[PDB]
Amino acid sequence: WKKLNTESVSAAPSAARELSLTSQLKKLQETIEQKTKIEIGDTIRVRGSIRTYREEREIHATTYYKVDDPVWNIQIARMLELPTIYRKVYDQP
Amino acid sequence: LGAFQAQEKELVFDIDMTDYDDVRRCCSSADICPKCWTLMTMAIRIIDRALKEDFGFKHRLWVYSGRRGVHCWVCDESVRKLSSAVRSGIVEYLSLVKGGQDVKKKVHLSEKIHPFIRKSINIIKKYFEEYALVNQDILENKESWDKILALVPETIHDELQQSFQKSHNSLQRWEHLKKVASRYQNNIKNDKYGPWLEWEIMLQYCFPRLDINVSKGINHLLKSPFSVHPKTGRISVPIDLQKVDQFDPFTVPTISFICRELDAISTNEEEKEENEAESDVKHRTRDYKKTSLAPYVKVFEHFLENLDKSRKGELLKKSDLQKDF
Amino acid sequence: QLTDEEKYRDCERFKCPCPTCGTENIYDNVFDGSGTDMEPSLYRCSNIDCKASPLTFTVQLSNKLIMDIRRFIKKYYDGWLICEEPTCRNRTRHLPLQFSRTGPLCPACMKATLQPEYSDKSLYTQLCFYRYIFDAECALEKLTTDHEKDKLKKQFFTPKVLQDYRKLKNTAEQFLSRSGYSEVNLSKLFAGCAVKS
Amino acid sequence: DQRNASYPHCLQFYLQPPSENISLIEFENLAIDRVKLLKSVENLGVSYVKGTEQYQSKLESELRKLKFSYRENLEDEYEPRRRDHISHFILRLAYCQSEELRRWFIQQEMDLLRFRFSILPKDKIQDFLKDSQLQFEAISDEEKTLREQEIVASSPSLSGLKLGFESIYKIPFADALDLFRGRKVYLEDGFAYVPLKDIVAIILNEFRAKLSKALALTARSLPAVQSDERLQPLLNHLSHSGNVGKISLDQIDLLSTKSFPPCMRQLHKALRENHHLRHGGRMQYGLFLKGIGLTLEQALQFWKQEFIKGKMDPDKFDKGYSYNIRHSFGKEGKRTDYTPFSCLKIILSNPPSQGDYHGCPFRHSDPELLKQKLQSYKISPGGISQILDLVKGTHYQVACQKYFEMIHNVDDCGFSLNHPNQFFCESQRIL
Amino acid sequence: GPEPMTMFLWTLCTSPSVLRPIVLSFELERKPSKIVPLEPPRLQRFQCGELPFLTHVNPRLRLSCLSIRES
Amino acid sequence: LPKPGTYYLPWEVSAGQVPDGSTLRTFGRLCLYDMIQSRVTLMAQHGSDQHQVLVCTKLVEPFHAQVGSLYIVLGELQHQQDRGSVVKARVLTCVEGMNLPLLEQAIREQRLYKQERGGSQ
Amino acid sequence: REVLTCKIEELGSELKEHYKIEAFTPLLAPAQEPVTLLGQIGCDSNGKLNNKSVILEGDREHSSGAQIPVDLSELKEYSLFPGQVVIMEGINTTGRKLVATKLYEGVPLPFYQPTEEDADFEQSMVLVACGPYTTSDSITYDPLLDLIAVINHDRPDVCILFGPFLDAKHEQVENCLLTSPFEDIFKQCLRTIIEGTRSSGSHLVFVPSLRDVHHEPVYPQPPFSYSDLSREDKKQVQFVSEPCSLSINGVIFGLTSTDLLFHLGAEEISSSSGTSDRFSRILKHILTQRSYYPLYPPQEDMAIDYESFYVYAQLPVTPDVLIIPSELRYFVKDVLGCVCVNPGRLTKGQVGGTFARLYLRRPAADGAERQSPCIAVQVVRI
DNA sequence: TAGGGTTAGGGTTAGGGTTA
Repeated sequence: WKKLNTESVSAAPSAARELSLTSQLKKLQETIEQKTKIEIGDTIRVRGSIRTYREEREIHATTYYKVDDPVWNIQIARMLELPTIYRKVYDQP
Repeated sequence: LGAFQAQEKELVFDIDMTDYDDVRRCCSSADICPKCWTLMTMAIRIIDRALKEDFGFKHRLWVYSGRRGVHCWVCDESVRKLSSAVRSGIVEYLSLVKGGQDVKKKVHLSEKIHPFIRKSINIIKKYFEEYALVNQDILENKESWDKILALVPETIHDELQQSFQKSHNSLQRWEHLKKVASRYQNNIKNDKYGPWLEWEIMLQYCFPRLDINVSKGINHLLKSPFSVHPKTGRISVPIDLQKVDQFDPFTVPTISFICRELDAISTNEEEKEENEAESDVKHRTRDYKKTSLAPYVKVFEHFLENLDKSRKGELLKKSDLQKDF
Repeated sequence: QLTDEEKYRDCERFKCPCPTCGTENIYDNVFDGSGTDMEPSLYRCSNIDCKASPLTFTVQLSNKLIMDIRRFIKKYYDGWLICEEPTCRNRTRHLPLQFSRTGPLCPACMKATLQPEYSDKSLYTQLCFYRYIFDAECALEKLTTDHEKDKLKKQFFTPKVLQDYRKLKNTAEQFLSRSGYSEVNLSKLFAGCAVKS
Repeated sequence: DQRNASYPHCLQFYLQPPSENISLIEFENLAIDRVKLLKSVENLGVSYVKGTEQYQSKLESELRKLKFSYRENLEDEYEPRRRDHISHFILRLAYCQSEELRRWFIQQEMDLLRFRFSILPKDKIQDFLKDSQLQFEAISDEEKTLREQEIVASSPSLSGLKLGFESIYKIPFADALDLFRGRKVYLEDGFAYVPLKDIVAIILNEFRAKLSKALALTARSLPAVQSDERLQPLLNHLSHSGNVGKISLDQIDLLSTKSFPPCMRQLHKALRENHHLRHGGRMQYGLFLKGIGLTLEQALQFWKQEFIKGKMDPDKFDKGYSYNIRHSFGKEGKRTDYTPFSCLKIILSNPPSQGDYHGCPFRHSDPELLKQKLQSYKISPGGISQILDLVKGTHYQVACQKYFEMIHNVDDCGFSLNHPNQFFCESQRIL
Repeated sequence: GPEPMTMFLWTLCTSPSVLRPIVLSFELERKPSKIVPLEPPRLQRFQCGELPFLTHVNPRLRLSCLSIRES
Repeated sequence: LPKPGTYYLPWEVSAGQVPDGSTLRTFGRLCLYDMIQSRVTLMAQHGSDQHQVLVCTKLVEPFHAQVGSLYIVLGELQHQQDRGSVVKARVLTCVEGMNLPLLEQAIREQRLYKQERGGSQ
Repeated sequence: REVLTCKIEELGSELKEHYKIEAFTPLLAPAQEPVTLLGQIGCDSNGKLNNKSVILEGDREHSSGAQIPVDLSELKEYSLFPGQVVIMEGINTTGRKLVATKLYEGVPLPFYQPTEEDADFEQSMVLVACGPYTTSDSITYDPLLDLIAVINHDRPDVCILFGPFLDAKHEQVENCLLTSPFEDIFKQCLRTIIEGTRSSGSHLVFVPSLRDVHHEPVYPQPPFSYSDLSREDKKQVQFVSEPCSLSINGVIFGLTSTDLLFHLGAEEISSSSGTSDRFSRILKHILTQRSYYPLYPPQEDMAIDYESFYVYAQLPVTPDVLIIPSELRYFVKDVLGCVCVNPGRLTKGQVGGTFARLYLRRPAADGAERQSPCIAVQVVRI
């Protein structure tokens, strides 16, 4: 879902501390915007529940973000770790 | 994004019957008459002859839309790969009636005449006379020739109006117009107008009108044959090239008539075809064989056989070139 | 576009001690001062009482410049690299053999890359700065006021002074001829096309 | 003999990338010089007309000033030919980003090549074709005489059976588009029979355009490896480098009677009269109203009102017309927001037919109807005569400027007209 | 549960800049020497498909932090 | 929606041990980038053997090339008449420094677990 | 990276062909069975190399720049330097720790085979000399004049003098106290040398060095430029690039103006069960490594252009004679049929050093075993 | 007479079927 960023906050000409804090806020905002940009061919991680719509399965997303793995370490670790998780927890009575 | 682009499509043209309201008077708006069918008939003849001779495109397939239009489906090989500019050039070369609503005269021809225009005027005489003079009667009423005279210089407007007043029928008025035009051609004196007043008026009131937009685009869409129009139920069928003059629009079978025909076909099958362990393919084959669409599918099959023979010839030529026998 | 200040902001200014009075000499522009103090930098020595003309030490200036250029090139070919991780700041000279999507990988942090400690851009900028102070023709051209330019040229600048300035500029330009940073190979750029060579 | 072998003639299809080495400053100088020359020739071409003597003389002066190769003195052409070659390939590397940029580059290069070929002697054109990788065919005098009537009635600027002492070439139709479109060449089963000079010029032009298009397409995939830090400012430099406040829904009539330029006043009048319009006018009007400060809701209400006056059904409106309007402003769907059509594009857009009103009247209207409509706007007879003269001179933009000056009672507009948004914003500034 | 600083912290605490996979070294909050078995299962009303339902749930574990490192 | 991408080591697909029209994802090292014809020839070593895979690239332009580097290709395979086997690229990313043996053991282990779970049905 | 990996892979392939290795195991592959790995020798520590700071660096074609520590505890004898191409066999249990179990040795290039024309030449006289030709603080050039007199009196067939012709370490040039341009000073020095050698009328060969002032200090460097040579003197005066492989009468001379021995001795570690000459070990290492300067990273006192070094500074064949000026003790040693001379600096502080004189007698090539044409050498103190 | 404060806390929902 597209979270509504309605009523964008307007800064005030306060002291230097507030100016620095507003600069850090802008840096955080641009960092989030860059992190959430997605294009074909990237690596995405998704967290959420399961819903069935139009006789097909989907995944609602509570949170999601792009993963920067230029060497394929995290995916290799994930797909090596998962079978242990099954054999140790899931495939039990 | 950007790597998903259209590559090939078939060249098509469209003809709208309603685009002749300001000229035609047989019907009103979305109404048709058997007398006005000669319009699209002669348009079909002109366009088909031009394509067959001037460019030499081999395969053509004419489809009647169902209500007021006929579409061209050029499906040759060396044409599917053409760019947009070439198609725009084709449509520009095939178009003569030029101008918007504000413009009255649709033709500005000099003394020189192109071979294409010469062929068109030669093949258009045999149909213009009967249709125009008898059927539509363009020169019948006062306002008729009042709007006619706007197509000619004002130097003889009063004389022609007096001649029309003297005359009784459209034939006499047309003959007097021809005589006056011929007299003026021998007495041309510093006139920017062309020497073919009669020719240009016949083309203005008789030539077909295309639309560059339907052919300029490469991703555009157009109705497929064998459709079902939701207003008259007439099924879009191919039109035979050698029997165009015997194509009545009102005799094309409709969906309700063909469904009643299917019911009668089942009634016959109740006592003629029984105990058949065939798949749906053969049952549907005999079903559409027994219907009224048989001549149309036969024409479609004949066109497909022609295209298959062309493919056989092209592959044999490739075999000859490639030295593989 | 950019002025001389922006062009050579981070370049080392030339230094040389006076052979007689023993005072180090600093040079940053062709001329000394500005406005009503419109005098050459090499016209007079640093010390007030020193009457020695710095123009007399052309050989010494050239012999110091060649040593300085040798020092810069020796520094450039040191090959020092620094890690890009803010918490690592590693310094090393062993360039590894495993790259990534951007370049060499730091053999310490295993996450960041390595960058040159002294890139070619700084070297070329320093050489251009050296060539900058020995072009009296460009300085004369930049003189907007024609009358003042003529007055300065006629009152002090004999053609022999210009010849000496050209002689000084010759040594600086000598190393510029063999510099590859100002030479573009066209064969690499269009090697992709092969339809018609 | 590298110098002579590299550059045998003043003309070249530019098929061989060079291999020598150049300094950076010379690179930049060549790039800027050739881009300046191209812009100058574009402006000269758009100002005057082709041929004549003043236009070609000024172009030759520009070529000689910018130390390029323009003439064919048989001495000391190494330097200009080399500079032309290098700079042309540099701009070939440059203009490979957007399709429109490619089209502009192709058009300007075509103009320059046409000029240079137009100053080329016939023996030299034959030698240049011989060095070129092109093949032409010559028909025999038998069929030349057989098809005399068609080739003389085609009127390719021919003067009463001048085919004596001529050679006729046979060319496939898909290569002679320029003479193909204008109906100046006889056609037969996908072939063209043509005179000499015009068709050789046009065929050379068309094949050059196609080959340059193919080479640009090939070079498009190169900038993926153009990661060099150097030349980046130069490429950025060559890479090139209407929001009025909200308005009401009832002042549109007065603004139309005041601020609409002629290229859209007719469309507005037709819309206000018949309350119905077709596609070509509809998208133009919608884009213009979007570009002058009309919101989505205001435009929806305006369209629904003006179409309710057209005796529709509201459900049908919601299904078709507001449905189209929603994507007309990029509310949903692909949401690619569309800029309004320019004056040049509208003048050179699809020609309107019966039942259509889009298009500036200065280009697609009768002179008598244009005069009547001007008189309906209370234009002075001197202004009417000036507008007629400008129309005769095909200076539609100047006629629009004169109309603006007359309606706004300003002696000089002071701004060149290029887009209806400019017209509307200047009118609002006046108001 | 039951000033620019407020908005700054609200923005920071609900962004992926913090919600990252971490390696935790945790100590059980309830000291092992303590003994107090008094926990019967509770009941709440989790709902997913716009239809509430009731189910028992175990008490939430409580932990304490010793060292937190990124990954 | 497309079909998923199963892993395949280079030498199996080099021998054509997959049905035509299947979707596969493999790895290798680039060797040549034929500019005009939009063709990519990548190679992967196996002891004393070197295997070659042909990759069409008509769907990822523009595309930078890194000579002598590893790559990951995902797409569909079409058995051509003369050219043999070529994979239609859909996504083509570059990875460097990732060791092959960990990956090979990873797919081997995943296949073993899938087969083991397949022993109950 | 391309140059390094190309050199590494070429030498590894040559060693594999020589010693009949069946295959190479990837570096990171964990296997209990001992395997053979190919890689470059490097030191992880920023300081000097030591037996407790050895790491093996792989190659692109097999492990893409791998780095694994090496355990030499089980190793019996070792002698390694940074940037050494070796083939080593060990055990990699977990893929991170490797224990050495074997160690191979380099293979020299085949000796050049003299042709029919080479054996025809009977004898010639060649002398070797090296700089610096100045004392600690005197520019009087007294050793230079004495050497000029010695060569004029002896009249050798071939005269060869190494650089530098003007060391930058002098205080006079350090403080810029000279009244003449450096180029003019060197031109005058070359004129002096030519005029002095005119009486002897012998061939003069000048090899530049990295310590020269007028010449740009990047190794390798182009030869000196002189445009004032006379027509007669042109036939006996020549300049060659550093390093050079000059072949006279079918005898290959190894020429270098750089100090390999000092660097290598300062940057080499070993532990041998028996006493052996370290210089001989260094010489056999450099002969086997197939590189004039195999050390990587190089010495922090010079500049190397890696592209030019790879394209121009590779050993063609095994040279019969090798000339290595050095700052260490003078000595003469022969290894694997190659003669190596260490005449040393001609000036040591404020006293003269040593210079050597060589003999080149072509022997009969009838015998199967190739014999060094050089028969005798004497080093005369100056 | 030996732990600090002991507090239970987020626990919804959002809509396809589209072109210049």
